Amino acid sequence: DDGSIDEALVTVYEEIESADGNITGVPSGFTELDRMTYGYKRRNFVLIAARPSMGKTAFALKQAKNMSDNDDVVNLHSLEMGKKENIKRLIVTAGSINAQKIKAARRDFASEDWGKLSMAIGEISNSNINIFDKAGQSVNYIWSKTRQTKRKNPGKRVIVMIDYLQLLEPAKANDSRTNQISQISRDLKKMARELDVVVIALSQLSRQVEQRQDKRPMLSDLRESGQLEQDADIIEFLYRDDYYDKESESKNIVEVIIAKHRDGPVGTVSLAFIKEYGNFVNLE
Repeated sequence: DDGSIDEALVTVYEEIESADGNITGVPSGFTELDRMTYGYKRRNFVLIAARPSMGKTAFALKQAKNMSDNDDVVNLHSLEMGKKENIKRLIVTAGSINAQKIKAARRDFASEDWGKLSMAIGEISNSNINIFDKAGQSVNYIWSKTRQTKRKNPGKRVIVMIDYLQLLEPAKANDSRTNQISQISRDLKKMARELDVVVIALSQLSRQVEQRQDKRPMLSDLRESGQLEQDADIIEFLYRDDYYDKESESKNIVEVIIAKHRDGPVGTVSLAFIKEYGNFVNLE
């Protein structure tokens, strides 16, 4: 294994001729974000960070299903929620069913929504969404499962989604908190690279965001982590203006703020958020 660039040099040039304007990598399914990125690349470590109530989980699951629809394979590592809980959200979003009606009282509170439910259960059943809901998971643990998934899926690009990074078991229990998050971050990127997968980690943000006038997240908000902004190729913040100002002129808009982009443009992408369904609508 020398450092020969010859075979890489030809594949790069080949990809340039193939560059017709369509999405190369794995699509998020949000048109205008895929325009900026051209899809997630087999090596990418992407971070979705937001304060509570900005739509983070809904947004990640939306993506998960959108990628599943390209027939890519999604491994969701959900440390916060059980599979049951993830699956109900997936159903609610897919079939445009209401969460309270479904929550219980589906046996009565539901109309002719059963065609939707069976349509929705059909789609989730024939999807490439895996869920790993064990409360305690290290990157090592996730490494193991990603390979295991790779082996069981031939030519398929795997996407590793982590329901929130700061819940992961750090490698060294006695390390400082910052060092633990630093290690988790390095290892997640190494895993993305070494196994050749997209890693998508959800991340919380400092509550200090909210004792600012303008509560749009910035890169400095990733305080308690440090390493996190350095390792990620893509960092998408979510901000929902009408959580903060109740007569915002941006009612029901979630903006995806691309705060870091290694191989491309930064900027903001707005989406219409359908609260009741945990769905997102592309804007022009």
